[PDB]
Amino acid sequence: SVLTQPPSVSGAPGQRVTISCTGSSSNIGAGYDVHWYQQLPGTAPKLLIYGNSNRPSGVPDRFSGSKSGTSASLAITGLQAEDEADYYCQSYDSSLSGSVFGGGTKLTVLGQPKAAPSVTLFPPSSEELQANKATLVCLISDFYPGAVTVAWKADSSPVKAGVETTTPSKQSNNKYAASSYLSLTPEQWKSHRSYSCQVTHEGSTVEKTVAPT
Amino acid sequence: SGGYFWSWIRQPPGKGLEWIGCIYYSGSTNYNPSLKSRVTISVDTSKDQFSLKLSSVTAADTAVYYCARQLWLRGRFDYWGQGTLVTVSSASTKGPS
Amino acid sequence: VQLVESGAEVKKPGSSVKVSCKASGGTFSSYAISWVRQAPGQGLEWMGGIIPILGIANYAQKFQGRVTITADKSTSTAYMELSSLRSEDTAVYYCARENGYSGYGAAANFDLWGRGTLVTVSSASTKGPSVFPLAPSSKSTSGGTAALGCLVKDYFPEPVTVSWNSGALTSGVHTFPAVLQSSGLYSLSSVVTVPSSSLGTQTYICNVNHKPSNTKVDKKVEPKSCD
Amino acid sequence: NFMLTQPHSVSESPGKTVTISCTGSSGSIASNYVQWYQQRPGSAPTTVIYEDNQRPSGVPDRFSGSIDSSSNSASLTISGLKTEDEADYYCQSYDSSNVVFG
Amino acid sequence: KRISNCVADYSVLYNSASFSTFKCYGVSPTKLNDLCFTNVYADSFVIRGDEVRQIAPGQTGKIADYNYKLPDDFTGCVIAWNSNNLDSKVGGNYNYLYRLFRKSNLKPFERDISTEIYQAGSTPCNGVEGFNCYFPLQSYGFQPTNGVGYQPYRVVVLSFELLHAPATVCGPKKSTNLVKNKCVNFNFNGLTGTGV
Repeated sequence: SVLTQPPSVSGAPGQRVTISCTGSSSNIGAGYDVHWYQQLPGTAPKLLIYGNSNRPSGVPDRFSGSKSGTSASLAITGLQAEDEADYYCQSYDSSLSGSVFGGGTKLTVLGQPKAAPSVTLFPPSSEELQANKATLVCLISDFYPGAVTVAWKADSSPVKAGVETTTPSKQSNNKYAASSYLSLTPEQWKSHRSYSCQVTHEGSTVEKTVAPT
Repeated sequence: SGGYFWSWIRQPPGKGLEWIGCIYYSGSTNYNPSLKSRVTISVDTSKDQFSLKLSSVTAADTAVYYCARQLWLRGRFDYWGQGTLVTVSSASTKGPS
Repeated sequence: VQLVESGAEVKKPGSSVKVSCKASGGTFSSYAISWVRQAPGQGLEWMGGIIPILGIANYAQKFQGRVTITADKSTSTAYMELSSLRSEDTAVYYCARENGYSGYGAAANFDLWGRGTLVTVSSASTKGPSVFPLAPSSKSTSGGTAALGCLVKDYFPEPVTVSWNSGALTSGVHTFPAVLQSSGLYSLSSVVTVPSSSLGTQTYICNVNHKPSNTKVDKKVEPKSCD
Repeated sequence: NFMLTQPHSVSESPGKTVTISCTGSSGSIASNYVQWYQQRPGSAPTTVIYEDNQRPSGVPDRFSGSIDSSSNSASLTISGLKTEDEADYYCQSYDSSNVVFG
Repeated sequence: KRISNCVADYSVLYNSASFSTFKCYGVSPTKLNDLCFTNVYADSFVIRGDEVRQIAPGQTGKIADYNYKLPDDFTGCVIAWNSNNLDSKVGGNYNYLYRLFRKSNLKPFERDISTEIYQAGSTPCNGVEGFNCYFPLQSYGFQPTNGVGYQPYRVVVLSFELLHAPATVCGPKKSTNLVKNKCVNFNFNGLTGTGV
């Protein structure tokens, strides 16, 4: 809205990373203090610094807050293993008559080397045919990272309806697994000759096909 | 020109000044509560003047009328014109004996 | 101190949602109380703050007279009422704290925060879940490892947990997350890896625990005979 | 219903210091500007002080005014009375679109 | 509010004929448009009818020393008026608050948002409504059926800043009357021409 933030910033583990926040002349440039918060994906945000002059208890001295007139800046020294969150600008807005937050910046560069995927295709069982639906699942497992595109074909034309893709989660051995469903009906399930899932990972494409008859 | 105001102020002999009303060069008009519905003041820019019309005048209306330039509306008057004498009495003008 | 909140809560599009903000210990009946909402996809917003001392409501101009917040002094708690839910309520609320100070800035800082309340509303409300067992075939198994499991469909609401033989299986279990569909339907998967020598002497059964709907379906898994 | 209360008769020998009051009834005296006018009889009134502390260019410095908002009174102080100072004094107010004199 | 990178005319701020009061020291009210400043500072808050006389430099009270102090070098320009038909309602409108108790004085042009309970005695209270402790923020008594000395008044102060910076927000050159068919002097952006 009134506060704009960059989408992402790049940095190195050991150099200074500085973020710039720009607002208007009635909320941040008017004279109000600013407050910075960290939005960890899974835990409630806490206070990092208030007023850019005092250090709250339990917060390291590594964070520095300054206000260069209309714009406020935050500087850090070194990237540890907990900066995988979002930074927001919070200041009192007189026009909104309340508190307004910023956009949010993501702090990550790269942590995902390559691996070899493997897929499996399982046709629906006999009890699923009487439910007036056809759920086609092609599971993908033992792959890294979790960025796999899913395409469905029926050996004559691609299927662009009912295609879904689930987000992958970390396995026990630091890998990823995912599944892809396809909503259909048993009326046209037997008419088609075969069904298959097609995926592509870093140029490696594998295909598995099942036969209902 | 100048964006100022005009007003009429009357003063009875031996009494304090009384504010009648104020006008702008547009149609904005404001009158005293004691003199409501009796003051009709108009401005004609072509002749470079302004006139006031007073209705239902009585014998208590004998006062010295002043027109003053109002440089600040809720403020003082920079200049005051000379006061004309207005007398309300009798029914006809007659010669002396 | 620490503020504890309730868990996830799902209603229909057009009801009034009822959550609570509990406080443990003290320092709740002296300082201002506000609410913070975070939405995935956009920034954070501030709906308003309520002082518990004088009981005076202070909202923002961006929100109309539809939400109301009340405060309680006997049990040191706050209730949040919000009716006429629309399609973009899939977010999380926070019960925060305000601590004023003195200075040229005099900005409201939020040092103390709540836990979080995951309020999601959509179509396809709570119904009876359907679970379909999955069995391997002759072509699917080529070595000594077979892939099989149970597929769960049309379940509401989240979260739903899956137990294998009442927790008797720990190695080789994998749980898949849910996904939005066109009708707002969710679906998960759960498969295990077992040696093929145990497919004829030990049976695999899936137990589905679904607390908000209070259902527990128990379905047997058998290998296919034709393939 | 705001009226300015002003002393009718004030007498003082030349060379001394005298104060002239102007008390408002309903509205506070510090709300609106108060203007004092010194009018010779048989002559048009002339502004003698304004803005409650500001003197016009031309009048002597002795015409000084003060405001006592607690007592709802406007005070005009005259020091060193002279012969030409024998004139009528009126205090002006504005209220709300209705100019009220003293 | 901060006014920057703008141009405005104060003539339209005066011909409203609706302000119950208007006070403005530090400059003559008739010669503030032509004089140029750097920054214009405006603050907006509500006040009762009996406290509008308190917004002045050189007195001590309950609101002018605990919420907004007025310094001696005050070139501000305050406007207040009555809008009781919108900011007040039946049943008791208590939305706006005020501070009554403070530990000590405060520097002018400073905002105090401290909600800590003021302690009168020599013992701590740990945030309780007991003895020797009172909450400094208190409610209003606004009501649309009151008289004239306790109605909600919308009071604002417009102050000017004078620094080593060029003029940013100031009155432009005024539009004078147009005259024709006479030997006059004019200058329309490129020449100082004299003629009819």
